[PDB]
Amino acid sequence: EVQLQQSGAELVRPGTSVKMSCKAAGYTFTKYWIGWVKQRPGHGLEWIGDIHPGSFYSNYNEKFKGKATLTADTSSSTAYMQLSSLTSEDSAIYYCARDYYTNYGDWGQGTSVTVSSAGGGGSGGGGSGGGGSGGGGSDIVMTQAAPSVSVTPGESVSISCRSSKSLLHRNGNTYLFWFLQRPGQSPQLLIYRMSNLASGVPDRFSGSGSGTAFTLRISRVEAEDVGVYYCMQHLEYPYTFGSGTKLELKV
Amino acid sequence: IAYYTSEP
Repeated sequence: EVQLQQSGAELVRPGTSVKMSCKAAGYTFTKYWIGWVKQRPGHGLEWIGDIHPGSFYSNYNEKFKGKATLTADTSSSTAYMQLSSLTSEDSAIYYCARDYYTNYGDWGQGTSVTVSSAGGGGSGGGGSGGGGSGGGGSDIVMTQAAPSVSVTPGESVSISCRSSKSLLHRNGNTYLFWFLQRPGQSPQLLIYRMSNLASGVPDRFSGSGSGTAFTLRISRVEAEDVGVYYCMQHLEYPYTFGSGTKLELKV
Repeated sequence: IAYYTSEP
């Protein structure tokens, strides 16, 4: 199978830097883009940027310009992210993910970064970098109106999202994705291109939409469905996520 | 997959 193995947790002082690794197995490293995602408590999921290990082209969310630098080493099939000049806002779990024809289906286990006065000296300085971006106009705002939803087990629920512009491409596909992040797990892809069920996801999950409004319908909710559901658009850089809807059981 | 963007 595809595996992405990320490096160990960091506990570091304000003002330091870290360099974390993501080692790829199970597919051709130079063929697929790798994206990076920041999961900060209270702040959902946030897209950092991507890199093509074949061409070394990279694209960044402008919010991370001067913060994150992406590289890849094809000799060891490893992708890297360096975070410079760390502050308490950088404390989060950082994920790598393989982009398979726009589907972020394969995720690393995450690298925890915690910034604290009691921490260490970090990895040391490095190639602080750059590479973006989208066209430089407005980012697509993804809105999830409900921060949480409570359901009786075995009953069904809708999770809603909307985009500030249409996610319909001229190829006829709608570049809307749903993810679930369970406690202590990496995000899992549920539905890709609005309505396609990801491999190994129960067909209790269904995706639908208009183009600007979307519904993840979860039929007959089970305990394993508990977690935070995120929508995401993969139409144009920078990729953007909704703020997340926490599903809890009313047992 | 294009080497110059991941965007569809």
